[PDB]
Amino acid sequence: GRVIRGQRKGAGSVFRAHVKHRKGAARLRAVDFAERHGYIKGIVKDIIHDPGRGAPLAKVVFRDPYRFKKRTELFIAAEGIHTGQFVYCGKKAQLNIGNVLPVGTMPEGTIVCCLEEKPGDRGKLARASGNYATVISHNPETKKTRVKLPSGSKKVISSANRAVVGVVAGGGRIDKPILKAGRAYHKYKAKRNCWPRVRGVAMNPVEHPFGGGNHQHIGKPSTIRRDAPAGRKVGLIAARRTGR
Amino acid sequence: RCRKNTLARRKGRHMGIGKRKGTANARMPEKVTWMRRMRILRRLLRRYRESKKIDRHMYH
Amino acid sequence: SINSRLQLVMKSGKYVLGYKQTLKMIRQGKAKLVILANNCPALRKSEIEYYAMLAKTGVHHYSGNNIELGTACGKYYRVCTLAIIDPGDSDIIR
Amino acid sequence: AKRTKKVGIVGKYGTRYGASLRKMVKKIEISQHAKYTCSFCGKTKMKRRAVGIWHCGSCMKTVAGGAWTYNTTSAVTVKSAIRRLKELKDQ
Amino acid sequence: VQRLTYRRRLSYNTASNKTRLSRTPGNRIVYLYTKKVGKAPKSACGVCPGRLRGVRAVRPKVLMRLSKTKKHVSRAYGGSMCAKCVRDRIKRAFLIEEQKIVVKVLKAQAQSQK
Amino acid sequence: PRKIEEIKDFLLTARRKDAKSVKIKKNKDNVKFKVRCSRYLYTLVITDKEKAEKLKQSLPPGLAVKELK
RNA sequence: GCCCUUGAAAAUCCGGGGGAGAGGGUGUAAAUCUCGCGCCGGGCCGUACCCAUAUCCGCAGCAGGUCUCCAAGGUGAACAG
RNA sequence: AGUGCGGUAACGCGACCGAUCCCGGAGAAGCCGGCGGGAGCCCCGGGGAGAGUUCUCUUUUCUUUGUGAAGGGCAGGGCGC
RNA sequence: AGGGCGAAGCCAGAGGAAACUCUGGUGGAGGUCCGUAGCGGUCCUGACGUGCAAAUCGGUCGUCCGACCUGGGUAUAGGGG
Ligand SMILES: [Mg+2]
Ligand SMILES: [Mg+2]
Ligand SMILES: [Mg+2]
Ligand SMILES: [Mg+2]
Ligand SMILES: [Mg+2]
Ligand SMILES: [Mg+2]
Ligand SMILES: [Mg+2]
Ligand SMILES: [Mg+2]
Ligand SMILES: [Mg+2]
Ligand SMILES: [Zn+2]
Repeated sequence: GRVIRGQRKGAGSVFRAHVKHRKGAARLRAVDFAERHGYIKGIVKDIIHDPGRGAPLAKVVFRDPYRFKKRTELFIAAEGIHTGQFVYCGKKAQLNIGNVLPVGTMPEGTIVCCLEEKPGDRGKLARASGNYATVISHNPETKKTRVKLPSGSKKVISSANRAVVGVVAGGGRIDKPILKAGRAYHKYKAKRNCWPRVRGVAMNPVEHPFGGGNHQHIGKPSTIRRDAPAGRKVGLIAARRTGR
Repeated sequence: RCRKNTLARRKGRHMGIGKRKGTANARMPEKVTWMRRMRILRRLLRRYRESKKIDRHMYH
Repeated sequence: SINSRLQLVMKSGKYVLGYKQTLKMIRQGKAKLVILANNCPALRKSEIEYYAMLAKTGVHHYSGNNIELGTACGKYYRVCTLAIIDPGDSDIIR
Repeated sequence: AKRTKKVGIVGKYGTRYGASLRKMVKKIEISQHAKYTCSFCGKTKMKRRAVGIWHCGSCMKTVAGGAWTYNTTSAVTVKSAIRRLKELKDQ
Repeated sequence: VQRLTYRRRLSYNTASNKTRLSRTPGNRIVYLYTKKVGKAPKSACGVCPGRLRGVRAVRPKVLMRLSKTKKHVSRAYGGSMCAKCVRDRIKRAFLIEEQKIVVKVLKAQAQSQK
Repeated sequence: PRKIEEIKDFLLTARRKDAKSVKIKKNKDNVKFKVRCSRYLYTLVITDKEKAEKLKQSLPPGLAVKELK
C-alpha cells in the first residue's frame, strides 16, 4: 500500500533539518604554509551555543597571512578552552589543549577530537560532546597512524591529518533524565522533525510491514536482510545477534 | 450613594467576615504588607544612623 | 615558607594590600617588596613587574591564588597584589 | 531539612516522573545551578550559561566546560595526561 | 472615558505600531506614534558589557543627521571603545614591546657569546 | 519656533532678506514680537510696554508689522 | 528565574585604526562625517464604505464561521456574574 | 609657527582635512517573575460656569474646567563611568 | 483576568561540645490546582431533526505558561502527500 514513514524522510520536504539559528559549520582551519610548516596563532574571541548541537563552539580569530585581514573560524570547543586564550595550530604547535596539530606529531596515548578523517577535510571524527579519539600508534614509513575512535573501532589514518588536542566540551549531557515529553519536544525542534515516534505495530498494515492484526504483534521476525527493499527494511537490520 | 457608603467603609463597616469573598492575601497581599514594613523599619534605621543615634555596628 | 614570614609582617610591620594602593606605594619609593598572587591578571602583573624594575624593588610571585594570599594576610577578603613597606621584625626581605 | 525532608531542588517536580528519576535529577539539578569559583579572579561567579559553557559575571571569562559541571572528571584526567606527555616529548 | 483608535491602517500591536497618549490643544486624547528606542554603541573590546558614554543613543539611520561631536568622544579610539580598554591596550602594547626588546637583547647576547 | 533674548538679535533677524510679517502680540504683561522667516518663527518676549512701543518704530523698510487682534 | 529550547537575516547608518594624499605661503588657501542661516525639488499606485446576529464565506439580510486596537462607575479576589 | 581648544579623569565645547585598506558598532532579538519611575484613566478635597432636585432635607447632586510636533531649559530615573 | 498550594536560595532566633537540627519569616519554583478570555467538546443518549445549521443551540463539562492558542508567508500532490 503506502510509502512508509522512513521512505518519506529521504524526500526531505518536512524531514529536512532545521538550520535557521545554527551558527555555522564547526570546521577546522584550512591547511596552508603556516599550518603545514610552522604554527599560526589565533585567539578565542568567544564561546558559543549552536542549536541542535551538544558541543559548544569557539569563535577563533587569526590573521590571514597574505591580506591584512582578520579571518575567523568555528572550532568545536575543547573542554577547558576559554576566552582571551590563544590557540596555536600547525605542525610546530605545542602539545597543549585546544591546539590543533597533526596526529603524526603528537605522541601515543594523546587524546584528541575534531580529528580529520582524511587530510585537509577540516575535522570529521569525534566532535560530538563528551567524545574523543586516542592516537594509538605510528608507522613512520607509510606516514600513517592508527587511531581508536569513540565507537571502539581502530581506524588507520594519514599521519598528516590534524586534530585538536583534548576532548570535546559539554560532556555527560546524557546523564540527566529528560522527564517531560515537553523536554523531548524542545530538544528535537531545534534539530529536525523526528520526534514523537509511532511504533509500526500501531499502524495499519498499509503503512508499515508490522501493521494490522487483532493484537498489536509483529507477526514476522523483526530481524531482516540488508539485501532488503526499502519498505521492508524495518526493525533490526542485518542484526548479527539480537537479544540482551 | 456610593460616596456615603465608602464613608461607612472608612468607619469600619460592611467589612465583617460575611462581606468578604476574597482570601485575606487577595484583599491585602502579604508580600506588599511585608514590603511596607521593611521599607519603614529600614528607613527608621538609616535615619537613626545618619543622626549619630546608633553606630555602624548596631545599625547592621 | 612565605606564609610564616608574612604572618609576622602583617602583625608587626607596615604594609598595603591591593593594586591601586601598592602601585602608589612603589611610585612613592617606599615599598620594599611586592607579592603577587598567581591568578592575577597578566597585564596587571607585567605592569607591576615593570614598576618594580624602575623603582629597584623586589617582586615575589606568591605560590597561591589571590584567595590564598588574602587568607595568608589574615584577612577574610582576597588580595591579589600586596606591598610590604616596612617589615616589623621579620626576614621576609632577606 | 527545613521545608522538605528529602526532595530539595527536585520538589518542584511534585509527585511526577518517579522517585528514581527525581533522585537522579537532584544531583545534576544542584550542580548545574551551582555558582562556582572563577579561577581567574577568584569570585564565586562561574555560572552555567548554556550546556557546556560557563561564564564568570565579573571576569567576563566564558569557559567551555562540562554539561552540568564547570569541570568533567574526563576533562581533568585528559588535561593531566596531555601535560605529562608534553613534558615527555620536549624534555 | 474617551476611548481611542489607531491612526494608521496597521491594526496589530507590533514593534512598528507603538504609541503614546497625548492631550492636544483641542482637548482630546489622541494617539501619537512613537519612535523606537536607540542604543548607545557597545565597546570594540567586547568584554566590557556596559555601553559607551558621551554618545547620543539614537536609531542608527539618524546618526546621519547628528553632529560629529554627539557621535563620538575626544580620545584615541573615541566612541568606538571604552576608556579602560584603551588604557589597558596602551600599557599592554607598550609593555609587550619592552619585553620583545628584552628578548631581542638576550638573543643578541647569545649570538655574541656563541 | 525659536525664542530670542536680545532686542538687537530680533532686529537683526527682522532685517534679513528671507523675512516677512513681524506681527506683534500684546498679551498684557508680555508684548511678544513674532517675526516669520523661511525656516523658523522667531519670537521675542519684551516685558515692558514703553520699550515695546519704542521697538514698534525701529522695524525698517516697510515690513508687514501686522499687529494682532 | 527557566532551557539536552539560548530565541532572524539583510538593506541601510555611524564610529574608530590607519595615514596615501591636498592646501597657501603671513593674508589667505585647500578644508568643513559643517556650525548657523539661504535657494530648488520629492514622481508612480493605494486612500469611498462595510469589517458582521444585514456590505465577507457558508445557494439567502442563515443562531455557523472569520485576525486585531481602545476599554468608564458600583459590588466584588476579579476583564466572574 | 599655525589641519580648533578645555578638563587630573569620566569626558566637554557649534565646526574642526584626508583615499583604497582594516576593526567595531547600530539595524539585531526568547519567555517568565519581582520591584521602581513616567504618563492616560479612576478616586478624594476644594475653587468657578452652566444643571437637575427642592412636600421636608441637602454650602446639593450632574456636567465641564485645554495645550501637538520640533527646539531650549529643568526635574525625575539609570550608569558594569 | 483573579485566586490556591508554597520547591530551591536567603534572614533571624533557639538548641547542639561537633555533625548539624528545630521554630518563625522571606522567596516564588511547577508540561502544579481552582478559574475567566481563548482553545476544546464529556453527559443530558436534552433542543433541533422538510433545522437557524448538508453537524447548529442550551445547560453541563475538559483545559487554560505549555507537547498552549492563533493571523499572514512558505514547503510537501494522488499508489503521492
Ligand atoms: Mg489502529
Ligand atoms: Mg505490507
Ligand atoms: Mg512594518
Ligand atoms: Mg560628546
Ligand atoms: Mg477610511
Ligand atoms: Mg465593530
Ligand atoms: Mg439527542
Ligand atoms: Mg419536528
Ligand atoms: Mg430566526
Ligand atoms: Zn572595555
